[PDB]
Amino acid sequence: LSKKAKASTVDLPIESVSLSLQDLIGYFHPPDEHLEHEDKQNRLRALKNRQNLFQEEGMINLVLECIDRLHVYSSAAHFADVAGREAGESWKSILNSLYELLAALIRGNRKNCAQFSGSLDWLISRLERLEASSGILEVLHCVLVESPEALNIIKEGHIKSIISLLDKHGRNHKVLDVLCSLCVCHGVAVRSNQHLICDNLLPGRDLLLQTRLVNHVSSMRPNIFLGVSEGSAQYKKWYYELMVDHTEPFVTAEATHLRVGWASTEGYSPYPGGGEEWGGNGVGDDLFSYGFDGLHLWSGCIARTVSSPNQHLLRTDDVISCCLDLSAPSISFRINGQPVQGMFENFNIDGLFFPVVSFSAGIKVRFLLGGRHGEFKFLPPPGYAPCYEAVLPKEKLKVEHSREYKQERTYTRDLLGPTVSLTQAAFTPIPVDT
Amino acid sequence: GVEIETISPGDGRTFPKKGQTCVVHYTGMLQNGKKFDSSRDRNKPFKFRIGKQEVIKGFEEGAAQMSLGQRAKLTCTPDVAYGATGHPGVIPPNATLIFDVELLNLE
Amino acid sequence: QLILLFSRTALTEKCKLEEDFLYMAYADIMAKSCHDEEVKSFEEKEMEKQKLLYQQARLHDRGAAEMVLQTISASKGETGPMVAATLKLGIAILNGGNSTVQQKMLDYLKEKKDVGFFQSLAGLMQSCSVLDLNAFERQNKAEGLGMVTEEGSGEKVLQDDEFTCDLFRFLQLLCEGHNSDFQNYL
Amino acid sequence: LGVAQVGRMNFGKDVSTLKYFTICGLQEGYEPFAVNTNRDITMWLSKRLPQFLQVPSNHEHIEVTRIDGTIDSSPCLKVTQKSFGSQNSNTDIMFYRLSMPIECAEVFSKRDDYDFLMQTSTYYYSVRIFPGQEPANVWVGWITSDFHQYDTGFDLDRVRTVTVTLGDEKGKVHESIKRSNCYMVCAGESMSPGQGRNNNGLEIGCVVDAASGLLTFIANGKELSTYYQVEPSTKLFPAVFAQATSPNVFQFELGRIKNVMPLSAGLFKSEHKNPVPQCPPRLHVQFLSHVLWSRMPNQFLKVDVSRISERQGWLVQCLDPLQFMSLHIPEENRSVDILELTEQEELLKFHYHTLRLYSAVCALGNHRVAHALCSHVDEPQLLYAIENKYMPGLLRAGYYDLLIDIHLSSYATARLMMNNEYIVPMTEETKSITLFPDENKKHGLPGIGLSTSLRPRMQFSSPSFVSISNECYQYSPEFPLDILKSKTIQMLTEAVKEGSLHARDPVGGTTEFLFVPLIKLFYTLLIMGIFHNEDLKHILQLIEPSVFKEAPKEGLLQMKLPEPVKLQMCLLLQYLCDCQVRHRIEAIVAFS
Amino acid sequence: KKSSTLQQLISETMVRWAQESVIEDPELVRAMFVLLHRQYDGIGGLVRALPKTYTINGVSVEDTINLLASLGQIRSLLSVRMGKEEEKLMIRGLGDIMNNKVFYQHPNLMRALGMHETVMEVMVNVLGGGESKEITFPKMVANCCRFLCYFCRISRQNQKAMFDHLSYLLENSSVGLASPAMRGSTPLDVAAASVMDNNELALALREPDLEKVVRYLAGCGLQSCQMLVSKGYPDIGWNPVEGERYLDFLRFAVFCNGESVEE
Repeated sequence: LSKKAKASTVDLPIESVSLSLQDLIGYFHPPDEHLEHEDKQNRLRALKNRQNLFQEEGMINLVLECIDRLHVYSSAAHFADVAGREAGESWKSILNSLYELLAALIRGNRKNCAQFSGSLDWLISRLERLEASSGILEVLHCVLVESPEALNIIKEGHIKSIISLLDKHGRNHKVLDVLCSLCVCHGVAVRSNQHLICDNLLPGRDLLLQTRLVNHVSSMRPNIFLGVSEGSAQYKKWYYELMVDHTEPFVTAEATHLRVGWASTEGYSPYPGGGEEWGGNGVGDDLFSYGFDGLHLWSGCIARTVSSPNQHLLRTDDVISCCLDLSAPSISFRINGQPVQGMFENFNIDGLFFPVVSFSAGIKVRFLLGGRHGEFKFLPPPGYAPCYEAVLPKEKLKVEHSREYKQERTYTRDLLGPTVSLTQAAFTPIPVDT
Repeated sequence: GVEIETISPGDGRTFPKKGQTCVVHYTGMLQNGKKFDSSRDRNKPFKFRIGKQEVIKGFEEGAAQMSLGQRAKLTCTPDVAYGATGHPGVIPPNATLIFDVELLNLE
Repeated sequence: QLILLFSRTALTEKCKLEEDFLYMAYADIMAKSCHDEEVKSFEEKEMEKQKLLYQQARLHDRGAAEMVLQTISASKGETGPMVAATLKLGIAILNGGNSTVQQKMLDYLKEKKDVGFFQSLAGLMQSCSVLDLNAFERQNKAEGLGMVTEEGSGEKVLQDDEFTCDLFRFLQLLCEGHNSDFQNYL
Repeated sequence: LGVAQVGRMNFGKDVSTLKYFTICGLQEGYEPFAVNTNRDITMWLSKRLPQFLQVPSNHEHIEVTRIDGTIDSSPCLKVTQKSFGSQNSNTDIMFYRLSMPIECAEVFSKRDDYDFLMQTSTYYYSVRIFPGQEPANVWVGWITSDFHQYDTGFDLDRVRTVTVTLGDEKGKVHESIKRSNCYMVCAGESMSPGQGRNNNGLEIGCVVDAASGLLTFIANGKELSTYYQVEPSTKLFPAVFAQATSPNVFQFELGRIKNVMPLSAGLFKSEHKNPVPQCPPRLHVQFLSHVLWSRMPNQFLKVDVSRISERQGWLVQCLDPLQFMSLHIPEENRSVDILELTEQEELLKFHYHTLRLYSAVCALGNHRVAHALCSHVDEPQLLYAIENKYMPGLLRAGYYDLLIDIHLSSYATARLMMNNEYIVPMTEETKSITLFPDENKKHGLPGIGLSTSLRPRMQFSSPSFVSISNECYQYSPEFPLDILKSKTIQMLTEAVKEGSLHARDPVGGTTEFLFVPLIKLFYTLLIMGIFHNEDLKHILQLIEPSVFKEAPKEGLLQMKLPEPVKLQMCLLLQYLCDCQVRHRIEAIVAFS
Repeated sequence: KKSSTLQQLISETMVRWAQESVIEDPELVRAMFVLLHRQYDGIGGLVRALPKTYTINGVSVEDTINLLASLGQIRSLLSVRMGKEEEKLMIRGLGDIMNNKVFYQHPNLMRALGMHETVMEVMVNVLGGGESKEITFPKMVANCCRFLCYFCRISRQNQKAMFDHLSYLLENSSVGLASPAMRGSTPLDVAAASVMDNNELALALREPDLEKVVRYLAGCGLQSCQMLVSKGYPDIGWNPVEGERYLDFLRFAVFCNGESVEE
């Protein structure tokens, strides 16, 4: 077929080869676990003898030749174009059965796995192909587990190819197990392979899943549901303050989180949007929240360093004043009366805004919402109205958790369904046209 | 090649010299955001003496410029932080290092 | 459970019978338990015979006869402590020409069609040592020169007379009482 | 629960809480769901925020096929609606993305030539909208990991955006950065000539300059006016939002154009210099969906809030620390609490095998690799895995193995190799040793006593990476052994007390996962010899209160233990016997 | 009643477990029965332990601890595969042993610790992992052989302990004989040191052991040296360089203390 003969002239026993491969797989099928110990041992001895006879008659090289001559065709379509449509249909099946037969012929037989050392280098050279990846991986695993001599030929190139298999084919624990067998075999550790696997896999931090301890972060907000809309009786400018009575820089090994600013709600639902209800996220960790921490303006989980007189992370006895203008989207901060030299602009205004503070353990913050509830230390900038002035007449201004759930006994914990939209927060008069 | 950004102010008068063991807590991180070391994770302060290259040169210069009781962010380029060979298994080649360093105490 | 563990270990196929301290100890313990040993009366002699039969039943009811055959078969004709203690255990359970043990041994061999047992028996017989006059001459020359003998009995000459005697005693106990079936099967 | 509905679920951990149990259920014999649980039952709710996940093969609406690239054809991933033309078909916009991001440069700078292809960083992909699919309903561009919007009506105006303007002290805006999760264009508007999708399928080609962060789009061979500028270090996911108006919706083409290196080179690090386009199996289409669950934390931060006074305002205080160990998926730029892997079987298995690889690479005294691994797995993470009572059993058993191998295995195996050889100095402290503590010939408690036999030194090295000397690679990394010992004793005591009732909720899911790893760590510590006197007495009382009382409660020996636990208990008893033998040998030498 | 003793407690517990349940794990079965046998045969523990017991003077404690650490470093190398760094560790580990004074003052302690078996095992590992493919890491093999010969020369009992391993060494005689600058550092040299100047050992030496050397010498007299002809030496049919080493070993086997061992 490779020498370009007519299909009719070519005698290609596809069906016979497939059925014979199935029969050989059944012949070399390993013993089952349900078997009694003596019978299991007898089957194991029979399989060992069969493998010995096959390899002594050199049936391994024949399988290798068949596999090599089959890989010349890139795909089933190409093989069908060369030989015929049945050949194309059965090409992948024949390759898989051949690889399974090789694995069955060499499995558990140290002599065969030692004789396969010469071909191991040729074997790893086709690991990239999806036509044979699983079979080649299984054969490689069997050889590495069984034969100590197999490890002595694995070099940097083969280990790098095995690792790149993870990057190209995604996560697969079989590659991990092959790499583990490349480290310690029969109670002996190969330090060169250990070092190569470490230095070629670990430092990237791009394939293996990464782990880290993150301090729990909670968010707190008042009742007010500041918003902007056309023809709505709402005042576009707003102002509030937060003073940090006490804060510990490092309650744990991780730095203490303390950020203050504004957050919006997707649509008119009263539930804050775009952020996880629980976790290590807080103000500024999403594109729905806008935060300041004394050194950084935080938005979309991105921090930009902002200049300020006497720059410092939020310390004890620090007063942060937050100003919001919805007429031209603007969020501004002033620390201890001094103006912060950065501001948020042109953010989405199709929602309801509200003050918010995100924190981890070790905070003693205090909301100064203006007026009777809190007493502003620094007078509000002209135009901006204090935040207590947005409370609805019936409702009462209180500071509650941003998210629904909180720390309490499980049987007392209230499970909440979806909340109703809060479109009534923005009172837009709709008069009947006359 | 080292950049210093003060997170917390120090005394402003005491700086490390010759002969002084600097005691720090550092929380070194890569530029992408992944943390690769923390003396606060190890719960023991790190002690190193100036001018005898016990530490990397970027860390040395950053701690020299820092003052007592001052927390600062140290941005170190690869040329002063492990070079281009990198640290095998920990730091990839040609990686800038961000350190959060607090100079606790000086003798 | 102990005997079944020892039988499974023997039945597992390995290229060589690995020395097992556990077998070395427990085979000896079981061998001593069986015998548990100047004129005596007929009644007390018969009582000793009956007690020995019960102490041998305590083991051969639990697969000891099969285990001491499997271990010899797995020995593959290699003289060693393992087979040396297996022979002692077989002798202990077979003392007095125990017909039940003889029948169990013959039935197991016939059923399993074990050729390895007899091949290992022939190998052990070939491996059995004899008097070596060259070794005796060297030993005498050492004494004549005056180096202190590490072994006083000349254990180099006639290396293991205990093993050979135990092997042939086992083979004799296999046929005592005129056991024609096993005599012909040998 | 529907809209504005409130309910409480009582599993009956405290039977008294169940209000109607006695009148119905008790005499019938029904038991509370949490009758025999020492821990709160973990609750999983429906996730509010949609996430991207790979399109299932059994999906009844969307089908994705991978077209291999021939010599003349680039690799293609074709998205089509199998449910089109059938009842219950969904006329809703679907949000598709590729599984891997292009990462922009950390710092932005201030026949095509092969050298140019090698030095350039611009990457390209394309989207062919199949003719007849209304391109006004099709959007092409890039999105970031933050995209979590499933509005049925999508338009380029609703995309979330902000502009951080940083100005000098005077107030002059020295820079302004626009940040948005969505960077996409519409094919309908990209039809600058008009009816471009009619005669042939419309081709939108997205090019990203990873060195400068410029995103530009070319339709029908001409560069469209709309362009985007992204900040450094942004990860951009190729994305298409399409409302299917045809059986065939669109096609991702991973080809390349003049002077632009294809997308696979940017995605994969191995092919960073490979001009040939590729579509390896890792790359796959992921569609936005709500079919995911979410685990509520067992414990939340305790925060107290109150109005101190009219002047003082409101007060928000939090003083108790809590932490959760977050597992970060690298390719998706995501992060999930590791306890969420209790239901994600594939990630659980892959991470367990990753832990096994971590143990294997540092196995058998590879101290340098252990020092390297201390960076990836920190001692706070190890201790949190030590103590956590909700961790999956596989992760528990892997993390104790790492804690043993990185820190304790070397000294443990040195002590085990030197165990059977007794070299005892002949000194005044050795002279005092006696077989029996007093006149009454009563055995002292095993282990407790004065042993003078020579013992290997215990030395550890601090694992710091700012240091430069390589000698620190010698010796196993240091660990807080006292804290580890205290936690081990505490957890053993609690485990014995809990297992004495045979609770339905063992730590790790099974009694094996609860005990085998704990007893393994305990045995390793005992072998090393950290335990001293009183701690040894307490652990011996835990083992058996009756025998080891110094002269109701059941020790570990008689608690109907599984076989793996029995094996380690046998190992513990073997160590105690070895201690007795060593004491006897020292007493004989003292008499000598 | 009250057990009051760890021995009785274990003896009760193992039997209770075994009689309560059918144990499926053979490793568990071995563990419990080993423990039970240890409890019942207490005197056997002493019989096994006392030969491994050594007493040293108080002044020698620090040196003995250093030597024990060196021996442990050498022992740990068995678990790892042969490499350059392991070769360096083995070399300076052996150097410390020679430098330590306890090595000479307490040869019985070293024989009990079984250092020579460990060095033998490392050498066997190398010769398995590079005997036929030409001796890899020859420097560490040479150092091991030198150490073992010095061990023979330290004391006459050590010479007998080393002679007990003669059979393997004679089979690995053809390691580096043809390579000079390694003379006195091949396993054949170690065998010669094992059977050098000891009448008892020379007499105890068997005829097959000499037959192995005679066969090697016959091979060297019939066929030339493959490694030499690979280097390009003129090809004469026979090998003098390898044959001379075997002749020296035969000389040491037959002639002792000025006397000729007639046997």
